[PDB]
Amino acid sequence: SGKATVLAVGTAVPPKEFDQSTYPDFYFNVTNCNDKVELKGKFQRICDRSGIKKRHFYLDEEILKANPGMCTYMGASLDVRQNIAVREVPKLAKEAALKAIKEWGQPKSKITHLVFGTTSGVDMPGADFQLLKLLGLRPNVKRIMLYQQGCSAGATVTRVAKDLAENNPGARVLVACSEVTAVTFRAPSETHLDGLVGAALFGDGAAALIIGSNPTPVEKPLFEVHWSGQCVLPDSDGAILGHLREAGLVFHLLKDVPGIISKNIEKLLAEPLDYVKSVDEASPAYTDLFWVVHPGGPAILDQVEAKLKLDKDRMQATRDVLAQYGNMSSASVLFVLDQMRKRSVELNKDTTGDGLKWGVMLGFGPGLTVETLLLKSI
Amino acid sequence: SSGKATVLAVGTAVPPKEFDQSTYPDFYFNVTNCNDKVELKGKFQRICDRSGIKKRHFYLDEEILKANPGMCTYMGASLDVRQNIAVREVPKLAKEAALKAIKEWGQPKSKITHLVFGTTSGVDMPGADFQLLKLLGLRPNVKRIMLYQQGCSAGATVTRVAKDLAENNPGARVLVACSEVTAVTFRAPSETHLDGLVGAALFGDGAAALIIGSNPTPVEKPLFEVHWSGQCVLPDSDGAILGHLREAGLVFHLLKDVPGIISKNIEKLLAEPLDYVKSVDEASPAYTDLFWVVHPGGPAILDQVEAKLKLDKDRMQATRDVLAQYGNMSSASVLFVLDQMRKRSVELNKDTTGDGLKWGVMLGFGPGLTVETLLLKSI
Repeated sequence: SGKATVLAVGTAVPPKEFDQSTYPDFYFNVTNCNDKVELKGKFQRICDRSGIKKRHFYLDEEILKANPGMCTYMGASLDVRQNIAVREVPKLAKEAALKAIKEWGQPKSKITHLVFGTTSGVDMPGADFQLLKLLGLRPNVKRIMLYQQGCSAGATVTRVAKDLAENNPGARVLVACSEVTAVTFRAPSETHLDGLVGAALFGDGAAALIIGSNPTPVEKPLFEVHWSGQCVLPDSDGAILGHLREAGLVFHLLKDVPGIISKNIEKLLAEPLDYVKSVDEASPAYTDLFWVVHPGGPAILDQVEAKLKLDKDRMQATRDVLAQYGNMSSASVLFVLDQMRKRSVELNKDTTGDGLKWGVMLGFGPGLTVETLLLKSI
Repeated sequence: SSGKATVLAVGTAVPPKEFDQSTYPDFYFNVTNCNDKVELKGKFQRICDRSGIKKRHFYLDEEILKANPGMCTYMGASLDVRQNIAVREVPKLAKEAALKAIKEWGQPKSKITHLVFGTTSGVDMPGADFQLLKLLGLRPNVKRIMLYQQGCSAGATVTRVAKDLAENNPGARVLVACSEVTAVTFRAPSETHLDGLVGAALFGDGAAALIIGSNPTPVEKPLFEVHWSGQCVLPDSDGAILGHLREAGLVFHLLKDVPGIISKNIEKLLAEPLDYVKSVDEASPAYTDLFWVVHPGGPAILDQVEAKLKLDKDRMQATRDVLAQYGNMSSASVLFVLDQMRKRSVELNKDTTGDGLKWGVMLGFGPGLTVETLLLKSI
């Protein structure tokens, strides 16, 4: 009752598709690293088992050529990366938001709050202001701009929107996450093998939501947000580091992220499952929940599926997003929320959440931090 | 008049090294090897002389700067060393302010449920919010909101954010911290960048922290209640303050009269919170019947709002006290003013924490031009 409710979802990607099978050829070509046959072979193997069929990128041969800094491994390049990201992140978000807003069907003057998440560049005024402007929202929309957040921020913006919507009568929150790999793209290097991983998995994309409490008769609820939590996992210090430098944004992976999440995932779920027990007086198996999971990559999905003994269909909405768009950082989990709803229509499900009642939304980022939200289907 | 997010503690911290504003231009034009720029230095001395600042505190000094010549140039590449400094020092300064807040609060730190961190000084992953969680040893399941690259309005933003966290979650106690270090903005003066001289005159280092929660217990000590909160972009202000993060650091551009724009629109901003006060109290205070917790952007903003609203000269005094002793510490500043409001209430034997008055306005200003407005109630 009065719970923050997802009322619309919209998504956007750059038009240009990069087929994953051939991406090594393109990548090692533009970075003039063709002479590194053993490294290229390693990269092709990573791409081949990534579970990704294609990614969408704003970045193309023309732009990368016009800006050779970005085609180096660690040369100066932040300024052109910023020029690109500061401009394109809000633009891609407007596209997603206009689709959310259409779905919602209400006038945009009714939007009272905006939460913007990204890991791709920073500016003042922020991407949140640029989007307010691009959409012609009211000037007194209350904004929260979440910069440099990482892959957990799709979940983070839903958590933030939940308290805005629930504590403010009438509030209608526009949530937008938008990412463009302009700030992380770099030449592959034998001295940065963990860097191959991001190069294989990260793609561009934006996703938006409308969230509000007390949906009106003309609004259409998709999911309810019942419980929200965040935590730093044990023995995970330094797992993912991301340093914004003159060379742009560099990642360092120093621990087994899939394994750590796997190791702790039952613990993470304990309280949201207590809450369900409080309301439904029952205790579902993990496989009796639907899953809206950040597609960090195939290994996290496989190992959580194995650990929690999930029917193979449960990760399917997540893997669908991974297959078609790769890892778009914070926007990704909201793409999965959309896909979850889309398949409920196509596969004639009894609810928006794979025909089940309760669902788990999960995002993962530097910390190692996990965001957990308990959803209810409609 | 029950359940409103309440300030339960305030703590502040600044780097120990003090720089007298009178002689700041000597130091500044010297470490940047710009002594030949004598007319420029004259302009800067004048700007510093009318700034209303007696001293600032800085982490940066001659030794650090000389060890990092990139930072003493006008637009030379230096983001890497600036980040090295900011990513380290921003959460450390925040920790000191936060310990003071937690001390005043009086409760175990395990009862902290949320952390909101604001800064304009560097970015890292994990963020300064994570760093501060670790430095304080809070529970790993404290709920964090990390606000990077925000600018001068973020002291008020984190208070708007904390209000909803506290009010929608029963027994929530929110640690709020803003922390700023000028390592990312410091650079050589230049006749090509005259608006850079404003920032060089005004900006200082500092951090501040609150504890905020709804429904204070009898062992907690309320300072201020947050009754209303708004944020708005001002009309005809497009491009007034730009801030770009580049390879040479954070660069600021001032393309419009920020004090004029704020003054031109201030009464309109206040209409809605004053309607709230009319609804609750059935009468309309004059602006000078409120207490004022204002971001000390610089002397001109304070002077012009004071005049526009016909404020008694004493209303802006807590704000001016912070400008005098610390300068413009970006996001943190308005929370120093909140502290100073309470402090002068004790020492001047006021009837309430808010200069003896019931209702108060909190104002933060930043790029957009954005204004954060909060209505406070004193205790």
